[PDB]
Amino acid sequence: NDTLKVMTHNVYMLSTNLYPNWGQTERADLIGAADYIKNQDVVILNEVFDASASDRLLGNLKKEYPNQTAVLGRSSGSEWDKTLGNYSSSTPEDGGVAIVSKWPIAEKIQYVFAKGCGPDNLSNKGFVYTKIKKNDRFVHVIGTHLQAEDSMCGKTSPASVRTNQLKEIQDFIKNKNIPNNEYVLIGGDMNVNKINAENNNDSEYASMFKTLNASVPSYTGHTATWDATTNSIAKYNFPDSPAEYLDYIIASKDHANPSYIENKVLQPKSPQWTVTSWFQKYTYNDYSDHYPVEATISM
Ligand SMILES: [Mg+2]
Repeated sequence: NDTLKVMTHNVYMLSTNLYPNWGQTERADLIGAADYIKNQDVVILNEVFDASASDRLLGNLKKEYPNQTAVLGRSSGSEWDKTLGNYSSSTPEDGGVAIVSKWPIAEKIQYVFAKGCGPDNLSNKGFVYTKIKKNDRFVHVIGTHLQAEDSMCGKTSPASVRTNQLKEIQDFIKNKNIPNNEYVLIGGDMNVNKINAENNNDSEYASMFKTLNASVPSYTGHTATWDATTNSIAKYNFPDSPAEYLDYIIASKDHANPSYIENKVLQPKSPQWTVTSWFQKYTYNDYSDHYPVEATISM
């Protein structure tokens, strides 16, 4: 059909040794059985940090998406064709990024970013590069999750670390020498806020595209990807935060140009699940604190 369906979802699967009461094991089952995550070609996952919950989620997704990477930064073995950048076996947490596909994966590279900030500096953040074979066409998908806005960053502003990380992605793409007739897609939680910024040419939002040499997609669906006013987990953690637009799937302008590319923010609600936290009982109807972004690429 000349249509690629790529989805990205930050799934809030924090390690159960630090954040034990967040329904990780249960949400792995709910997500695996959910409707919204069906019918895609490729799904990018962020925040699959918890060992068990993530194996279980990746295991539930095996039926529709049997071609899978390992989780970024969890190992450096032969599950990866190559491991690049500042990878370290001693930093406590992995990078939380995995890519799953219905189509065979010809090549799997992990890259760990050089610079980090605050708690992210204990992480192994980066990107996962995949080259995917979809009917005699090769498409390239980079899945990432950039430095978060953190108070504990210090004199290092988080925006400046993100600019660095984006340059790392772009240099990897430039020196990968990918034919300009193939599609190069970059997806994930970029931690760069579209809201109130889509009309300033010097915003961090406008710079992201310039730094990646990437085109601006068309936007449909909900107006925020992280939204304390509609989402039960984000309301619990940050009841008075304004809504943020942080998650993206975008195409490199130096390679194949789509006839169109759409980013649609979905708002699916899960079955009720409940947790006990600080002696009180809480019930949620969300899969995660982020909403998923479904991208449609017309090739
Ligand atoms: Mg988060």
